[PDB]
Amino acid sequence: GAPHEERVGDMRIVNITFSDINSIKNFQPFSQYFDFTLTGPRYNGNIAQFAMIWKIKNPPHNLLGVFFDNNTRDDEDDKYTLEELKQMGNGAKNMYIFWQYEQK
Amino acid sequence: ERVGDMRIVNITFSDINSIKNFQPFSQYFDFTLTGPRYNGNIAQFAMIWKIKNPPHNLLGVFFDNNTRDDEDDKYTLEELKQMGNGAKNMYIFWQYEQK
Amino acid sequence: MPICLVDGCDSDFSNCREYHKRHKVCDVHSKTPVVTINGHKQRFCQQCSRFHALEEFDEGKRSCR
Amino acid sequence: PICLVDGCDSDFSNCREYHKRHKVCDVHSKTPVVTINGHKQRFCQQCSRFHALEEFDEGKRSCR
Ligand SMILES: [Zn+2]
Ligand SMILES: [Zn+2]
Ligand SMILES: [Zn+2]
Ligand SMILES: [Zn+2]
Repeated sequence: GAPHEERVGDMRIVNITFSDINSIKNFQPFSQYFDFTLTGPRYNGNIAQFAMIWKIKNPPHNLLGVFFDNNTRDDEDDKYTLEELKQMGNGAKNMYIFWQYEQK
Repeated sequence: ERVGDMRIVNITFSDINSIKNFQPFSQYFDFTLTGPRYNGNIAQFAMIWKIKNPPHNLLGVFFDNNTRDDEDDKYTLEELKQMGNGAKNMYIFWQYEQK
Repeated sequence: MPICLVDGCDSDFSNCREYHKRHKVCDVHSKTPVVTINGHKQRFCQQCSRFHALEEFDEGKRSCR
Repeated sequence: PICLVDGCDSDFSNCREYHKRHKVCDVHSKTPVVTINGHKQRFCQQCSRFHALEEFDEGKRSCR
């Protein structure tokens, strides 16, 4: 990982930025976990194709999704915020957070 | 995160080709150059000055305003954080990795 | 082909995602502690995204031991 | 392509697209006094253009 990257316990937090959601469709090896038919950013409760389906609560407007690279966690819509999810790696060594770029 | 009135913005990308769809950054990059570069000014293709001893996966540095000393292999990334010279944002571009 | 393997489940997959279609279980039965497939008691393991017999799970666990 | 400076003996072999696009070679982009068509100029760092030498104060890389 990079010098500035946040860690929670032994889990690295990786914030990756895209021009928009359609760029992620070409991003292997992560595109296989997204579900591009869904509205609103999702996180995965487990590891499987299309597993990023659980609605993140009160998400930042440019957040596009969250992928934990291992282990399981409670799997519910509109229950966990992004900051709370950072505490729920439950053994994942990397938490990938996907963002839409915005100027300010 | 901040040096004076300048915000340090680390941005991580899926790959270098992705930067081409990023504006305003794409007009300042020169994708034919080897090794990460910083700009001494604001102009097309202005990111040309070789950063010294760059860290793994650093792709470049873009200062969003003003001018600074402009030399190859003279300033490390940490030194450049002190060289905003009035820029409000220093953008630091990184290649993501799986650790 | 959206299908749920659970005996008698006539789910329309209205509330289900591609995840559920790919793994042959509707949203309800992916979390039910006990389901029946062809007369056999199973549970849809969260870790594996597969059905297992109940004896592969410890007391009240979403995933096999 | 070429450098606007009088009699410039530079190939753009060792120059970047930035230099080529702004018609100045790497050396003359920082030279404090150059001549174009016989007139004293300096390549402004801020503007990335030549200006008359009179538009600069002493050693400044950029115009006033
Ligand atoms: Zn069912
Ligand atoms: Zn299992
Ligand atoms: Zn020249
Ligand atoms: Zn000027």
